[PDB]
Amino acid sequence: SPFPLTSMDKAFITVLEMTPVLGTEIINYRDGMGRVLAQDVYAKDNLPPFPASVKDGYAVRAADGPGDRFIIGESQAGEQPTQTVMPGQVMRVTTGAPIPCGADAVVQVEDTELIRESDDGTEELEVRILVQARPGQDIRPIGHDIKRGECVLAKGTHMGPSEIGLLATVGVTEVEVNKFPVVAVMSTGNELLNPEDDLLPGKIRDSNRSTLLATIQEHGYPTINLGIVGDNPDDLLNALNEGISRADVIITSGGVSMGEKDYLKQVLDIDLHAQIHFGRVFMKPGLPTTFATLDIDGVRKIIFALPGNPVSAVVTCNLFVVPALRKMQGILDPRPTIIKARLSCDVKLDPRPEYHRCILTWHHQEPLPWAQSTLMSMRSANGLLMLPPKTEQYVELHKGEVVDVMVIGRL
Amino acid sequence: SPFPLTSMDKAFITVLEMTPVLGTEIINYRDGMGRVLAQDVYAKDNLPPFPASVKDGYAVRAADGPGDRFIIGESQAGEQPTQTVMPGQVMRVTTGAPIPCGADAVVQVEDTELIRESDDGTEELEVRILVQARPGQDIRPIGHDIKRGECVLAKGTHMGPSEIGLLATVGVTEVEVNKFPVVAVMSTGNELLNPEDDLLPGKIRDSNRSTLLATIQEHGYPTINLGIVGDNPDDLLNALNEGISRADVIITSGGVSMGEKDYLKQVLDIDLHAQIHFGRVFMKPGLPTTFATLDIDGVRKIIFALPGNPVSAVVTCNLFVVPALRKMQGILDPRPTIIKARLSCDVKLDPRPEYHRCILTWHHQEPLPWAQSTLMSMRSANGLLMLPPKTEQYVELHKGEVVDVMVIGRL
Amino acid sequence: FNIVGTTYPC
Amino acid sequence: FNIVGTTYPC
Amino acid sequence: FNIVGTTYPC
Amino acid sequence: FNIVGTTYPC
Ligand SMILES: Nc1ncnc2c1ncn2[C@@H]1O[C@H](COP(=O)(O)OP(=O)(O)O)[C@@H](O)[C@H]1O
Ligand SMILES: Nc1ncnc2c1ncn2[C@@H]1O[C@H](COP(=O)(O)OP(=O)(O)O)[C@@H](O)[C@H]1O
Ligand SMILES: *C1=CC(=O)N(CCOCCOCCN2C(=O)C=C(*)C2=O)C1=O
Ligand SMILES: *C1=CC(=O)N(CCOCCOCCN2C(=O)C=C(*)C2=O)C1=O
Ligand SMILES: [Mg+2]
Ligand SMILES: [Mg+2]
Ligand SMILES: [Mg+2]
Ligand SMILES: [Mg+2]
Ligand code: NA
Ligand code: NA
Repeated sequence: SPFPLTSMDKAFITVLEMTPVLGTEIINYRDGMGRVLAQDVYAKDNLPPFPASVKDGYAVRAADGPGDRFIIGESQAGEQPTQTVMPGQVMRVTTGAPIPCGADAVVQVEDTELIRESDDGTEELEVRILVQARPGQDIRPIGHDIKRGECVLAKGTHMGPSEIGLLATVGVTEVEVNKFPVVAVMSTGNELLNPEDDLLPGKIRDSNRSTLLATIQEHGYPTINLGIVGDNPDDLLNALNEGISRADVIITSGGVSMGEKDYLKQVLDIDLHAQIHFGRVFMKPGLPTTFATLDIDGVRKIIFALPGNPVSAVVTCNLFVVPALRKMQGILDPRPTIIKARLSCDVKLDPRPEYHRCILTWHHQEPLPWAQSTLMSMRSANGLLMLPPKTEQYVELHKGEVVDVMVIGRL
Repeated sequence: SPFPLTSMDKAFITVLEMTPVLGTEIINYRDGMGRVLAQDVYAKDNLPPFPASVKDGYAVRAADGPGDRFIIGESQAGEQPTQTVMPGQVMRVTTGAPIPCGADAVVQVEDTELIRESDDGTEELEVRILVQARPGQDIRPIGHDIKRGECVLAKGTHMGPSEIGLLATVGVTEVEVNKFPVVAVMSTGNELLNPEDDLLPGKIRDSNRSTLLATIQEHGYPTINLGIVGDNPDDLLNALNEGISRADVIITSGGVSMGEKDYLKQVLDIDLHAQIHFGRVFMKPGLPTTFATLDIDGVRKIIFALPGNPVSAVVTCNLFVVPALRKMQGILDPRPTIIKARLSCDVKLDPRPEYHRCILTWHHQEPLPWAQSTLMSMRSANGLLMLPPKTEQYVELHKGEVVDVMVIGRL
Repeated sequence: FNIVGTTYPC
Repeated sequence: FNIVGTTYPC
Repeated sequence: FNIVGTTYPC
Repeated sequence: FNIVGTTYPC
């Protein structure tokens, strides 16, 4: 009995609903890229922790107004000054240096003229302040940027470089994050050879393992190569058991249609005792796409049995697998980014929703990018065109018409 | 003497023109992600290498037309068949199995009915072919997809997962690519502490090293952490010499304005004998941004002395450093992707071209994303807003107006 | 958001 | 392509 | 249709 | 202005 055709919407929501969120671990902040915080992060110090000059210039008393001032010393970066500025006096300051006691404003060097220096020309002695400073001018008070006790990053934040910098700033060098999924990939088929092999009669090289492992690695997840498994139930069960032991997620390709030696659904159900949530999807390509869960000792393993056809395997990996992995690593909304683009070519619509790799390109002062289906040879696919199902209204789309494109590449 | 203010356009083209393309190396195909091919890649075999069924069904003689046929055996994946189909006969085939001699079309199982099998139900004996096959139907002839001798990937291709899969397909497991730049990063300043440090009087934690190293790592390039260097010329020269020895690219931050202990431009020029191409840029932020080259024994080293202010450092790293690194690793057009977006807020224009990190978001059936300047807390910046310089015409931009945004994040 | 592609009404 | 931001005329 | 002017949302 | 109809490029 073939599995029912599942709608694309039901298949997608089933994957996101049934996929678990992994547990947490503590990592070093420098390893945080792409991770999601599983804790709020608080500042234990003020930034700045002293009142800090915004400018190279002089720390003044604003009430002194403009005029000729004695320079009593310098506040240099990294040193707490010892002197107090009294009416009629200033102190040289650089950007980020602490404001001495008695000063309440900074005048930038451009609003001054130097009168007298040392014979050595090594120390400034007297400066003319040309402006009326507003009290507080060109000073960052204590805690201006960050206050001690302030939550600087919330749980659920998907971190990039600026978040790593903020953790460095506040000295929070160890953070709780969700784990990344470990993803095991196997290919299936008596016809497959390794990429390293010379061909033999009746055989081809396995490409899907390489393309799927590279797709998963591109997203920063650790992988396990489970090799090529023959079209026989004992070997497939042994290979799945190894995947279940070593990984959070198992991806197979091939063996999921209704051919004589397409064995994966029987093994998953009868031999492995997994729950197949769907075994066919009304989509083009990807009709035999299969999703299963296996609950062992309160851990949920995820199994994607993708179609053998290489184009089908990479398309379905992008539609179902990548969003699942994003939910497992803690991303709150793991759905892919969908943009609007202009079709570069007429297309006939299928009764199934249809998906095709494409390259998005932005032209001069055009608001929408163009989507060109796979010098364009020099660029990798960065989109998956998402064509609507044919209706009595729409049977075809034309060049220039606006379509949905899922981002799968950096633009 | 302060360096001249360089226009943003001149500074950008100067970086791309003066940056070298690195040499080549041979890598394993599985390490190819993000690499650029430095050779054309040819197929040494046909794909498919035998005539291959598109379908699960039967290899027939089209000239026999519809009717009741003797099944003489099965062509299974991975096995070269030995039998010849004669008029009145067929052979069972699965998808990707070789077409036996004497057959010239495949009829899919849905266009057939089984009559007689074995008592064991193990072998099919006679099938009714319900359709008139077109000769060649549902067969991929030898070389249909790829011909022996065909160039499958050109030099200059920036590889992603599908290109790795194609290399696996054709069995080209070793490829010539451009090297990736090794990028050394140092921070400068007597006020800086490591992220791991508790604060001491007058000091702050170094954030730029973390944020810049993470920015470079995000793009897949190897890095070298050169630590914190004090505000003194001997230490800065020693640290630059170490960078020059260990890396292709040296990034510093701080010490590039006109403050008393801002020493980097003097060291680069007088002590290191580098060529400073620009030392100030008419941009906001990033006024003191400095770019230098150093030619040693026919190798060009690249030095970016970025501003100390953390926001300035990350913005300038994205504008100048990342495109330079893309040219060094062989990308033919290393410029960043610029998209059009709608401003989420009114903005006053500066006389300088102004740049600010933002988050791009696509809303339901809206052609243009919105750019929101830095649940939005849960997302990392993925754009740099590129605001035009103020003119007598435009002094301000309004919410909803269309602006340029540089992609710096996966969308 | 929908995983199935839609036609554009503007 | 320009590295300096532009105004939109449409 | 409205006789009072409206703002544009696209 | 043209009296002959034109195609739209945007
Ligand atoms: N690595 C860093 N991390 C954090 N803040 C920094 C860093 N380097 C410099 N700063 C700060 O940036 C500001 C400018 O520093 P400075 O060395 O004067 O930069 P520049 O002279 O290049 O403008 C000061 O407030 C300084 O403390
Ligand atoms: N790893 C792979 N690399 C390349 N081609 C493959 C791979 N796995 C399967 N194929 C090919 O894809 C087609 C479909 O394979 P099959 O196992 O029947 O997939 P399914 O039954 O899931 O549709 C066949 O032509 C097969 O040789
Ligand atoms: C939309 C604005 C824009 O500049 N382009 C690129 C092509 O520019 C040609 C049109 O310039 C202004 C007149 N114009 C059109 O031709 C179409 C709309 C429009 O305003 C865009 O695509
Ligand atoms: C452009 C098309 C579109 O659907 N949206 C989102 C808002 O949809 C509201 C408008 O639906 C149709 C009528 N309409 C406008 O309100 C504005 C243009 C337009 O055609 C878009 O932004
Ligand atoms: Mg197979
Ligand atoms: Mg099959
Ligand atoms: Mg400094
Ligand atoms: Mg300075
Ligand atoms: Na398929
Ligand atoms: Na700056």
